[PDB]
Amino acid sequence: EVQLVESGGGVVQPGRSLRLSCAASGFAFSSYGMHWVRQAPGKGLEWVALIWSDGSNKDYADSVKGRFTISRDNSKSTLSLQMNSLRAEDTAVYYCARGKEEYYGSGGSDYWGQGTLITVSSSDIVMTQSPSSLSASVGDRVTITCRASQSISSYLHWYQQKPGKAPKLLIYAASSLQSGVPSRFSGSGSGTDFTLTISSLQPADFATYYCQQSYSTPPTFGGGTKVEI
Amino acid sequence: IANSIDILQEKEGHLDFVIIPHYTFLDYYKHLSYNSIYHKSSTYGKYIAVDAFIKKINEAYDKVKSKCNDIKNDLIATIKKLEHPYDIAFKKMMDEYNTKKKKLIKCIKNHENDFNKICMDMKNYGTNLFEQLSCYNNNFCNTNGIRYHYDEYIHKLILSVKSKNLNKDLSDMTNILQQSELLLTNLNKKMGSYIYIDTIKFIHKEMKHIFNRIEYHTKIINDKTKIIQDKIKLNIWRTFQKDELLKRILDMSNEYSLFITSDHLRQMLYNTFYSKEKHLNNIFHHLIYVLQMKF
Repeated sequence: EVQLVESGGGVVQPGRSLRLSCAASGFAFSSYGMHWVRQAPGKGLEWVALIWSDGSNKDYADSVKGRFTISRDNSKSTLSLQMNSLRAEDTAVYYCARGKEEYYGSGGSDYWGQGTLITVSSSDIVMTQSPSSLSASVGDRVTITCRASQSISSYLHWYQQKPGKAPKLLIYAASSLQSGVPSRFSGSGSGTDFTLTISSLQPADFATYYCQQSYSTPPTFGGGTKVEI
Repeated sequence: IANSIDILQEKEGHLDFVIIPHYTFLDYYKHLSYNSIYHKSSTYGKYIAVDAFIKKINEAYDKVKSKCNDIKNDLIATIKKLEHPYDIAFKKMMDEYNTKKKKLIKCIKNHENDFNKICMDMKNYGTNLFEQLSCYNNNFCNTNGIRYHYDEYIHKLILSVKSKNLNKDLSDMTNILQQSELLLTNLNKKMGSYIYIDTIKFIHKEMKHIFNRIEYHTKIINDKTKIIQDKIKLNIWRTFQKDELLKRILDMSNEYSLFITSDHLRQMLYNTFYSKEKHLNNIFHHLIYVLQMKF
């Protein structure tokens, strides 16, 4: 079985450094591209950086450029993030997630780690998720919408962030159901408009929900959709 | 640098060397020189001049090769004395081999600076072709260079390797080396020392190396076959941002050039392997001839 256990987090005086690491088990690590995605307090999901399966190519978010550095050690099955010059904006839960597609880590994120907290003691595509908050009763057909600032052709993925737990992937190609995700969940769309449809809301309270483009360089997320029951 | 040089005797009278990081280095820019001109149909007309420049480069590199030829002919000459030791106690002309072999590697490293001038001319040419690359808007870049170029220049090479059984090719070469050992065992026993029993041992062992060089190049062939076939599906039939497109075409020119190196050499090594197998058969018969005579 897969597992991405992260480590290296804690309190940090502003302007210093801190190293984050990830322990990969259960799969052919050498064949997968890896990503680091953070979640600032209360805010949504912000992608930090990615690296190719061979560690040759690696790209970062505009804000962390010239400060953070990603790297991997394929033998030990290790991914790390060297965070330098820590600003108060870097306070977040840091997720180590695996790219769906081999080598490039494109087309989403198969599995996610729990995440490690960082507390600092002080262009790109824009996804527009339609309903910010939403309260339904059990059994209702629920629908969330994602609007992309640029035509991204079917490169849209939906995620389910339960209360205080690592995100889980549900739909990869615009409408492609991940094995294990129940029948209910369904997606649809192209170019700029996409939507997710939870027919018959089941009692597993589904907490917050995020979309993600993977067409252009920084895989942009929409804000969330909190779903109450 | 040495340890990365391959000896090839596809023929009886033929011997050529190859600096593996040079053939891959040149093949890499050979790809991104083509990928950067088939990107938009407005630029296909450049192939005539691109083919023309690769010819000019392959000539300048082989002018540097032909300087070491003098030392080459010494070794071709040394081998032929060991091959058929007709007209010749054994380690005398046998050691003359290792030294002339090593004097030629020493000769290559002499012009290692001359080979780099030819190499960077391939990089400088490749670069000024790939940098001039442009899309209509930079957000939607077309994978039409990548698509055409693979289907045409690369796909054929993949198809051929799929058709053959490069693992039975290895499994057969092994059976040849094992039965030679069994018979050479029976012959060195039956008569003892003879100069030709030492030429059979020389070639047998020399062929054991060519096999290990083959066993290794087919392993890279197997891996770059799955990878190029897998990777390609994700770099065609779509549009990328321009900074991601340039990235994806370099990842390709890499998989290609490394696959092309290990395929091109594996063929000449199979060629050399079976060329030495013929010589080894002539000697074997001559010995069987010598042996039965005594009876």
